Amino acid sequence: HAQYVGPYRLEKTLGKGQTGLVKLGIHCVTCQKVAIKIVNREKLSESVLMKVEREIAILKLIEHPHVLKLHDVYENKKYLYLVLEHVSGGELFDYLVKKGRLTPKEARKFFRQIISALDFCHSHSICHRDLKPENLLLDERNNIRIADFGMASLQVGDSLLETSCGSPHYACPEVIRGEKYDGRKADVWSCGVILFALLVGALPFDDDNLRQLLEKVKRGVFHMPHFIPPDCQSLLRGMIEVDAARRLTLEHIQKHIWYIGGKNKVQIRSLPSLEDIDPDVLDSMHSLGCFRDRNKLLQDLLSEEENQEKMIYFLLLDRKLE
Amino acid sequence: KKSWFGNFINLEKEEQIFVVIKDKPLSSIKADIVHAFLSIPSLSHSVISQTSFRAEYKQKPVKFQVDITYTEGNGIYSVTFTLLSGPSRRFKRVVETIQAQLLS
Repeated sequence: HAQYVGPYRLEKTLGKGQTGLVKLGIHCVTCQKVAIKIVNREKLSESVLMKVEREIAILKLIEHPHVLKLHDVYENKKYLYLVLEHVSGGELFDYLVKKGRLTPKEARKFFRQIISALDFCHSHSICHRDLKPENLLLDERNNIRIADFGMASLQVGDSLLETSCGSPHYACPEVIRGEKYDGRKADVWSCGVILFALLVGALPFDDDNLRQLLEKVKRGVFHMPHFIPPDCQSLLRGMIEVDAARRLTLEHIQKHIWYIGGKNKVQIRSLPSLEDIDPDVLDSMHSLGCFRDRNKLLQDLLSEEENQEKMIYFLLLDRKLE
Repeated sequence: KKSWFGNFINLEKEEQIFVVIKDKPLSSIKADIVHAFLSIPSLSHSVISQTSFRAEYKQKPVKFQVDITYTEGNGIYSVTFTLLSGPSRRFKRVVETIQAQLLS
């Protein structure tokens, strides 16, 4: 007998185990397809869930050609149901398997699509924090759509007994060590590892022993295959750089000669008074669980610091101008 | 199952609320809707099809449509509420009380 998530009828499983359970949903009136990621919420704390909702709130309001779109989130006592765009192209690395290794030009094409999505999400204060091949989906036209922005804290696991740790092959050392870190810097590192994989068909850091793999990651030493052109190599080394202070920023990546090749937005103002604050926008915001505290939201909009509260507000305000 | 973003924003060209009804024939479903309508004194409605209604709640009046459509499984139905004109907030409220009737 048929299970539903709001209007979506649940059908087959598209993905299972690690990286979570995913089901095909079919809208019972429009017959449109969606992918529904099912996440057990029993062990997630409230503040974790509120922090995630705030980020998802932003994602629900922005759009990029290489970011998988989220339609909604449904909640009961045990599960979150994340209702996502459905794509039909499989995974980027399925492609890399068939080819063994990508052409530099072809690697540059997908690389630009990724950097552009990262830049867009970062400039809206959204980091990925756990960028992996599984997150790199392909659409109808073989364009990348990146899954799971804003969802690193959900810890979608294979096992109820085992906590999901993230994929260490693609993680920067500061994430491995459990340190405070800049999510932007972590995405850059992960993005360098993925690029290395596109070009080489193998990982920079790999080992049959998990402890040894972690050592290798922290160490940052890897073999650069000689066929990789020297400008491209310097870009990989600037991304896969252990010192987070010296690691390349996105702006420097986009200015890199290899990035360029050789062929040849919401505006955050400040709210001086509460009289300036839009009541309709305030009510939209207050409808979210992460904003039950009306006064705390006002404080967060009236303060000088840039925060996700302001990001949502202005995204909603501009959405209202139309 | 509650939606996080159902009262947050509408990205779609039409503002809509869907309800899936599990164990009721079409006659029960229509009877639930009409009961809910009559239970709302400031709301008049009319019948515009064997499977659809128009209503108006009365500042600007909320005008909307209610459609019943058969899904394909045993028989499950869906009810679609479509805002024609008027404030969203008042529309959501009215729909909540109709929906509550439909679910019990």
